[PDB]
Amino acid sequence: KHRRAAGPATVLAIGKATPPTAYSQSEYPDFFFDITNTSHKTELKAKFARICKNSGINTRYFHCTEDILKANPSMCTYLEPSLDVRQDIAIREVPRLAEKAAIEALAEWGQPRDQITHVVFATTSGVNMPGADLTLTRLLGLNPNVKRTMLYQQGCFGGATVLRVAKDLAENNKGARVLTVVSELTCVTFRAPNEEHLDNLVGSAIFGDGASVLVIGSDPIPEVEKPQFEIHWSGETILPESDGAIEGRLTEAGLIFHLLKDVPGLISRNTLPIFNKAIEVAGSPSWNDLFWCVHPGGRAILDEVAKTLSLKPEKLEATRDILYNYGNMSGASVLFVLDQMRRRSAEKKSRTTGEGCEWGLVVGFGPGLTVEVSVLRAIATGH
Amino acid sequence: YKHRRAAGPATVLAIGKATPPTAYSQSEYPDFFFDITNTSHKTELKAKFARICKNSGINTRYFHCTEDILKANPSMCTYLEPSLDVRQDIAIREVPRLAEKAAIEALAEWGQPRDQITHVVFATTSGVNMPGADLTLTRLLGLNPNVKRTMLYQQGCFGGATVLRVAKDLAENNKGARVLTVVSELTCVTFRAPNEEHLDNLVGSAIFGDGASVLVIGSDPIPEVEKPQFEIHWSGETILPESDGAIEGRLTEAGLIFHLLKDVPGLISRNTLPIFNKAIEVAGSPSWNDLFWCVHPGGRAILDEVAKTLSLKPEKLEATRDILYNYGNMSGASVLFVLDQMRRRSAEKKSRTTGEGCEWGLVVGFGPGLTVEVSVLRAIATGH
Repeated sequence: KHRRAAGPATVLAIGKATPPTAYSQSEYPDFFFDITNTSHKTELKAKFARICKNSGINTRYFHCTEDILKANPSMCTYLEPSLDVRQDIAIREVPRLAEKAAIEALAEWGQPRDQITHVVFATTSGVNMPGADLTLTRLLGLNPNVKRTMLYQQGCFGGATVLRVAKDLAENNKGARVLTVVSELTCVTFRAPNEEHLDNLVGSAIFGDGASVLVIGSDPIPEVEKPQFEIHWSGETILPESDGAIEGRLTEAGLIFHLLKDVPGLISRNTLPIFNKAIEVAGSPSWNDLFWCVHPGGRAILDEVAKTLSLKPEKLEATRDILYNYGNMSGASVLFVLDQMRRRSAEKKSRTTGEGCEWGLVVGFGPGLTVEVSVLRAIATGH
Repeated sequence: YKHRRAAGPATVLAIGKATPPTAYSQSEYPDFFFDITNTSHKTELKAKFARICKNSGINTRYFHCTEDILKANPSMCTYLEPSLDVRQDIAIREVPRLAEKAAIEALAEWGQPRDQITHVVFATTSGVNMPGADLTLTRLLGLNPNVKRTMLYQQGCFGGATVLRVAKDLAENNKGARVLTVVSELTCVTFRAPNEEHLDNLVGSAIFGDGASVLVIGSDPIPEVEKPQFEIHWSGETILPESDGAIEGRLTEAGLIFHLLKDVPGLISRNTLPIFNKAIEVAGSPSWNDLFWCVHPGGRAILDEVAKTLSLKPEKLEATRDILYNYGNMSGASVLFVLDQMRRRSAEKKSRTTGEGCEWGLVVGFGPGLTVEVSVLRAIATGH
């Protein structure tokens, strides 16, 4: 009577959404220091400007516009009490941004909403009871019986996480269709620049708002449903020597990231084992024969990953595309990358959804120094 | 395909529990509580709290935040003063530590090497941190750094039922997988001075206590070496009709506050029959009194309403009330304590199954969104 699915969990649709208001990175330091009332801190502003100009970012999207920010002035200070107003905005907007991306994902998938059986929802911005997962269930009018997995305060590796979570949901339940969600806003982290914490200058320069939604299921219906990628393996690891490397603390002033180690370095030195464990399911191809969906944590980390593995510059283009066009959207970013990977393959008429490569890796990293990896099989395009 | 599934139903192989050391007798609590919060002059308020305590079905609760902790963090002893940061500091450190104690007991009952744990599921409602309590627990126990972790923050009173659902698919879809299934709760995020303006906090203050429980769940248990306690055959949940905003839990600069806006005891056992009837289909739809029952001990009244609605024998909800009596409402952990108490009562009485003689049973959690969570369990023959 309990029946399992037959095949691997398959990505059947990918939808995305951002807040409407776009911010050009070149104009951002001006905007930022003006609205936070810190433009008199000349040498701080020259540091942010150089971080911005080297971020590999062209455009970011923010729900919290100048009107929203001036209506909540505590968010425009450095560390004055502000949690309550950041919470009010995030609890309301995080599931609504998800709804928009979901609408698109549900449309591409093309099946009735009542065949969605599970919901997985990850976010790093705000926490509430009931969760964003339940609210999203109401907004979309999903079946009241959906089995929900709500992942609060998940972190930048959250996009890889929901793939791992959805994998087992899809594979262990015949006919299960999983609405797989990551929705991130910067309203819990946004704050005035300050000398006492120069690592916030990076976060302020790279983080933007975004959400992505997938439909994942095993045993896709031929002709009716359209496979994009198959998840063949998910795993994670806690990196060696990485205790306290990134701390994320939710305080009365909102969410603050405290760093105490070499993270760009730590990541490039220690991902070789889990990477090697992962690709084994793929018959261990070489690094340049894999397609790559890496969390665009920063242009520098990407640069380090490429040098460590001697990647051809073409390998991380889909990843850099997202970084360029959207910035670092925390957990959602790598799911945007996955969308971009299939789109690039459509534009170029590649032989697979992995721009011609047969296998690829989805890679997230974040607190604890957690590295999350899924191994994906690309789907033949017919071109 | 090449990925290897397990063959049989997810099975509970061990159940451990832990509480803070300091016990608080319910009969003495209003004196303690109104003194420590400096509200002992609010005579009729204290009289109202006292009557709730004496009727709560609760004898003892455990708290990590003792007098010393509370007087060293005085903001927590007010009503709505800024206090989140110090509640966070306490919860972030103690929640994974309390879980470790319950884990040590579950791991010893299970008796297998720690490196054979493949997954960790961790739920809590008290405090949030990056990295999560799941990672910290992993380090403390010295688990494999490659454990597949599912961290469920801000989960709510149905969190105990949730982790069963979450571990079920992990265990069943992965051959040899062993799931360390954890719920850990402290009340330090909710504790605050009683006040007239919010009388519903007077209830939480009378019933919420501290606790953690930890299970080992796996499919395909090894004969003789591992000892099955219960099989999970079906997990599901539903959002109750017209139950929008019945219980809101808000995390603020003053910590965690709940806001009720409906009759939840009534709403709950009035709307539970559809998921209940669908649930028991897997068990061959036995009658309610032929099922064993592990219900989240939300309050003595909700338990009473469940018994009247379904016309249960007084004996049915005894394991549940045992937990409410000895431990209070420990939010998500409570129903896992109950699950443990059920196999214990069955051992003590020499029952034929780990369900006090019943073949099938229900684990029931309920909470915010007005979510009802249900797993259907098969008990195991004891050999008695």
